[PDB]
Amino acid sequence: AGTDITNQLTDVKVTIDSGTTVYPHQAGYVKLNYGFSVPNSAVKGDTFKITVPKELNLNGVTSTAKVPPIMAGDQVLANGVIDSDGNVIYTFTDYVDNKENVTANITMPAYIDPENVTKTGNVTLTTGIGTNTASKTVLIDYEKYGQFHNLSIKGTIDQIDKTNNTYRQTIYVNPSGDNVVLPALTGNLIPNTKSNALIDAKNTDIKVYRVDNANDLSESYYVNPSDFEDVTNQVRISFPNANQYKVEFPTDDDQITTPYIVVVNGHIDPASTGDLALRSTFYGYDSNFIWRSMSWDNEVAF
Amino acid sequence: DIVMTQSPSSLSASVGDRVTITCRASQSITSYLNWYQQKPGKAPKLLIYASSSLQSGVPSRFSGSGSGTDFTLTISSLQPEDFATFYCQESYSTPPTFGQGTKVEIKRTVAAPSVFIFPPSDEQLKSGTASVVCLLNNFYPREAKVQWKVDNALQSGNSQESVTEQDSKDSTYSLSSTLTLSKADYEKHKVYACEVTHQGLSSPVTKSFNRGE
Amino acid sequence: VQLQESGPGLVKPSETLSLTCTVSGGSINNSYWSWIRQPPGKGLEWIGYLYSSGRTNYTPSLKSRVTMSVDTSKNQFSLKLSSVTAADTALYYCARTHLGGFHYGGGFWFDPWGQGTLVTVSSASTKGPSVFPLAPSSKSTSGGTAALGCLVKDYFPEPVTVSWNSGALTSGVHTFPAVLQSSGLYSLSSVVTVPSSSLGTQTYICNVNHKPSNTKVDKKVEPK
Repeated sequence: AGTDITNQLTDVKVTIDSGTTVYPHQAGYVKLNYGFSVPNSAVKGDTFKITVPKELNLNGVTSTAKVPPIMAGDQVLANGVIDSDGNVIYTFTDYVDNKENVTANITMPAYIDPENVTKTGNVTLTTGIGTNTASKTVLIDYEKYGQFHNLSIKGTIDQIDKTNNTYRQTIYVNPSGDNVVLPALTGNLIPNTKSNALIDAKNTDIKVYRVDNANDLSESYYVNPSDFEDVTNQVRISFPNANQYKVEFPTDDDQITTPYIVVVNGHIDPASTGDLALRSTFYGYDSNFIWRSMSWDNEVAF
Repeated sequence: DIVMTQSPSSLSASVGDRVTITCRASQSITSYLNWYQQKPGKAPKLLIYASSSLQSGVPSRFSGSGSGTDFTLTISSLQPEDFATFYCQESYSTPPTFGQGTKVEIKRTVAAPSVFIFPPSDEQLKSGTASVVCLLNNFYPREAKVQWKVDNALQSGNSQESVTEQDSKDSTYSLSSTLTLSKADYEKHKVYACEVTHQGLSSPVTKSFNRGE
Repeated sequence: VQLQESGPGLVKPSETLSLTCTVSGGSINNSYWSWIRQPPGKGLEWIGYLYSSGRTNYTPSLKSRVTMSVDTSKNQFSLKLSSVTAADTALYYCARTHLGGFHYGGGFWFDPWGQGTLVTVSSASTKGPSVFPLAPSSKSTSGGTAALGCLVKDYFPEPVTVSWNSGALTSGVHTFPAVLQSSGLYSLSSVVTVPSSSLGTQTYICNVNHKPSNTKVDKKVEPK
């Protein structure tokens, strides 16, 4: 009944707009742009496909993606969904019925997929409509964890669900593989901010994994738990202050020598108009019994 | 490993007086400052840790305060048994710097020495030497002079003396002086005398024995 | 928890000082331990720490001469100091080392301490003391008190300990600092003041121990 009219589009212009480098953990994105002329024969229910590469997703830090409708003035020309291959299928409305000379433009942001692109390095991104494609080689740079003397830490936020008011934060503690004596981690709101995070025994769930080979760690902060050793039951998780958690890492010799992954599944306050603004602080001694801390801030604008 | 300056090097105060000892770090050391008390002939003992925490069993007249660069140990009411050298210790980093120490002396009323004398033992004489001992017991203040005489001959350069540390109960000193002679010389003379000068005496006190008698 | 240091009290220059710290009334495990020293009449100098697992840290100025080790089965840890000179003559203490950690926001302290053991660096040979009585008499009596004692003469090196009546007599005891004679040997007196009336009815014995030479003497002191 409906026809795939991809091949009948004309004047198809596809561009990937970015700089030389994309920094996913800075919430960097590329802009995907598509312009085309629609055939006069097009009717309601006709479709076309945008091919999106496996290196990209359309959701970014959010759990689900919503494809923007293609507009003709203040009317909807086409509605889009993401199929199971990650490609976008647009279906034309009755706007095209009894119209000629119809043209369209649509732009949407796209994000580097952390499961598909686990490491820093060049990737060639290709997108298209039919055999009309665009390609661009870009450096994907996840940059490095923070370090202060023998203390290292970094975290990233993903899986923000604004319907169910949830978020995920993945933290690497001691990714440098230093010796840290009497380590502790706290998770907090960033000072001098209206932050929408609810951190407490009800709202926060924490899993901890020991990393026996640091080469197994993704630079993208994609984590498959089965790759690591779940040690949740051997750490001590508490909530000593309002909107703060603490994790202690007791060991038989009072130090750690390996990285740990801390996976926080938390909640957002729907009453807040603030941003999701989190501070992770790692504490410990070095071998000269100097007590230090270092913090890592993650912030997602709402 | 931070440079520390402890003050003062010594102090003397009466029982019941308030005493302050200070420590200054050359850079900020947050709360990382401990205080130790070292009594005569004993190891140091922890009194205060982490600037202000009192060790269990330590009297509450001892308190610690301060942060950053400047720390104070306070004794609200000095007691006789507090006699000691106190040391601060920074714990910013290893190696930890100990302060130079403060010797706390207790001021009390004048006490005069009781003077006792001991001839050499027959056992010692057999081995060919004679030691004559003069004891000054339980005096204050510490300054005292002992003068040995043998048949009214002033002895110079053939005696040695030492003094105890301030007693933990009565805050007095005691002093022992030993005169050394050969057996042959000891047996040539009769009157052995030690003469003691001290503030608590009205004039020099002689204490003597006659060899044999 | 009690700590006790042990080891030779005399070491020759250029050789190695070895000490052991024995923990009793508790376990050495899962804790840090330090050595700290004090030259006679001077201040305190931290030498290094050991964790019971075996990890260590030594003060930079001594690192090239220091070894610390632990035997957790014996509840003991040790210090070795090489290339010794007279500058290493000191009282050596062991001490438990506590870390403040998160609760205290950092820091560390030493508690408890051992008794301390004196090590003297010298080429001279050890010599045990002779012990002579300071017998009480009318010349050592006044105001209801009599004085008696023991003269501990001609020993090397320091120290000597003196107790009275195997430690039953402590009141009125004065053990004086040793004096160094021109012979290079030390001499010390220990005295006790007792009720004058007790001279006839009570036995007084001084217990002398010169550990460096394994010389112990118990000397009864009788009135003259």
